[PDB]
Amino acid sequence: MTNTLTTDQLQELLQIQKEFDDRIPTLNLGDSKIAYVVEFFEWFNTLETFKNWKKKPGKPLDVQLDELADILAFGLSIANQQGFEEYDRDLFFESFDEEYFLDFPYLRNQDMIYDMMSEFYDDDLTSIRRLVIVFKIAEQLYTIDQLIDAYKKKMKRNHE
Amino acid sequence: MTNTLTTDQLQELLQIQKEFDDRIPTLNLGDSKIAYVVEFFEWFNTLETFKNWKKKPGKPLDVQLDELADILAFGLSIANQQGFEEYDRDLFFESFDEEYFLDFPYLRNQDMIYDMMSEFYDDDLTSIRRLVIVFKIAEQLYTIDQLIDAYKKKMKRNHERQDG
Ligand SMILES: O=c1ccn([C@H]2C[C@H](O)[C@@H](COP(=O)(O)NP(=O)(O)OP(=O)(O)O)O2)c(=O)[nH]1
Ligand SMILES: O=c1ccn([C@H]2C[C@H](O)[C@@H](COP(=O)(O)NP(=O)(O)OP(=O)(O)O)O2)c(=O)[nH]1
Ligand SMILES: [Mg+2]
Ligand SMILES: [Mg+2]
Ligand SMILES: [Mg+2]
Ligand SMILES: [Mg+2]
Repeated sequence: MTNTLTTDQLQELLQIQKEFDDRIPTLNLGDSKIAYVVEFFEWFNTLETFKNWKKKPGKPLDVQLDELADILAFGLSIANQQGFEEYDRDLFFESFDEEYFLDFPYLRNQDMIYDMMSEFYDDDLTSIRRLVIVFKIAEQLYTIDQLIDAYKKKMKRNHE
Repeated sequence: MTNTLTTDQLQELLQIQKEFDDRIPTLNLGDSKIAYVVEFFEWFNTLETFKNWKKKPGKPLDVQLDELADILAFGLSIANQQGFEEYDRDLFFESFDEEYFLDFPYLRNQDMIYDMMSEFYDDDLTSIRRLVIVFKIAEQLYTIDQLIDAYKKKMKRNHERQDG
């Protein structure tokens, strides 16, 4: 069952993020939104689907998951900063369950980056959507469990 | 060594890039365009204008210039792959000379990244424009000379990659 997300897991992740962000008095929503986008590209660079010049493209899994965990962190951070109640959690699991286009072949296509950019400059981009994106990448390319594991490791390192 | 770019310097850069890209039989325009965008973000990440949580934000200058050089390389690559004649060179220097918005305060504002993204998703984005962007960053935040220096170093290293 290593590739499903429960409401308890999501709430624990939000709490872990909140306790870290509590240490950062400059915490700023505009910056965290920019940070999400930059981390997304850092992650996309580890995937290397556009790097036709590599003999063996793709950085190591742990490196890919570490970068994916940085996206989650800002996604969780934006969620907490905006306020993320039960109704928001409900809508997240409904959006996740109803997402049919963010699958493996789509996410492996280097051109997906343009679609993502379009969503990233849209000022209506929601905190729910940002989380759906990162969790669907985890579900389809990795597992949710591996993302959560990598996130917990990274957050411990971030605390030091 | 003047923070200016001449037509001879630009033509040398294009020739350096062509000779490297000649070694890459999978050379692909869509991939190079994607690569330009990715390297732009790798470079923006070294600037750290959005990273309010850092005691001392901004990676070292050599790191920042190295990443800036990777953008130049794909910009030069896209130029050569599309064809870059005299008329293209003429129009580049006119665009560069006529660019008044891409200055230091604008480029230091984290929010510029959204403007850049909009330009990057536009399929009408030109090879000239991509070069204007990277050379204005060099001019305003660094010097053109430092970019060229960093690009030449990086291309030597890149030749050694394909060597082994
Ligand atoms: O407000 C914040 C800021 C940072 N962080 C954490 C999340 C993420 O794991 C990490 C990202 O911070 P940096 O971008 O500064 N370090 P990174 O490991 O990404 O290296 P680089 O900056 O070289 O890409 O810090 C937060 O959780 N909240
Ligand atoms: O067609 C090409 C391919 C690569 N290059 C050069 C430009 C740039 O300096 C470098 C980019 O390739 P990589 O992304 O593999 N090197 P980097 O260490 O920057 O990548 P990463 O940080 O993702 O490991 O190789 C070209 O000039 N033309
Ligand atoms: Mg980072
Ligand atoms: Mg990162
Ligand atoms: Mg790179
Ligand atoms: Mg690079």
